[PDB]
Amino acid sequence: SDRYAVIGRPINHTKSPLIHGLFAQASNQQLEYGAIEGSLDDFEAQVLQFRSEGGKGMNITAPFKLRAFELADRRSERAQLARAANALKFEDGRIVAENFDGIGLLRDIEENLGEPLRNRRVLLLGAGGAVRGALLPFLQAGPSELVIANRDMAKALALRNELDHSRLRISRYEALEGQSFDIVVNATSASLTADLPPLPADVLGEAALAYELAYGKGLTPFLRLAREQGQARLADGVGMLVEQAAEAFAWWRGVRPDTRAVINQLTIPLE
Repeated sequence: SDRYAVIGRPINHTKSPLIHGLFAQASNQQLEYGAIEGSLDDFEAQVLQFRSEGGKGMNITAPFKLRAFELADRRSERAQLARAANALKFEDGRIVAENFDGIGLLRDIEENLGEPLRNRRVLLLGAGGAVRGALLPFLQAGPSELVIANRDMAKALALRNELDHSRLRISRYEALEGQSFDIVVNATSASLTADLPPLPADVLGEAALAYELAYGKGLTPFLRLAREQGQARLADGVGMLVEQAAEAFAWWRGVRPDTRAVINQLTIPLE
């Protein structure tokens, strides 16, 4: 009945309709969740068309999250910091933008994987949109330190100044020499091209958790490095993907769907 959709380019292999369909059947919600191949030229017009046809909300994927952010009338705090929106809701009577990637990631780590950040040392690799979206929720969780390691230190410095939070620190990769962390999150795209971020491998020695944002891509070079260097539990981005979807589902429907079964079925065993 009520219609939702994901929009991005390419969209052929999106898991979003699958995920929200599973949510809908488990939670007894009558809705249809479709997929739209977004045009580089008229993305915005496509979003407006869907709304015009009675659509209730959308998820936004690459490469349109920034453009979704700009098109929106009202934007949540995480969306403003990321300058990127991965969910829209059409309510009396405009277009509201949210970004749930960071909340999904945090919930997967703290609840699903049993590693609350509170009072622990957390290293995030990268300073891209995913990292920007994760910063507020991660800091809200009170880690003893949150360290962003990145190649582009101007970008990382800009972020640190914007937040001015007592627990946030930035680092060059080389500078990580001799440092230890409890939770390490690889939010670079290295794993998508089966590559490895420039870590002194010893950085993973004390880790309880190495988390790869990439989904279903085998033992990435990062997770392999983690297994070599210590006894961290290894995870990829399947839980993040499902938890962020769930946040949007609750926003639209007022139901928090069970994510356990869904995460299980989409999980592609690393080992």
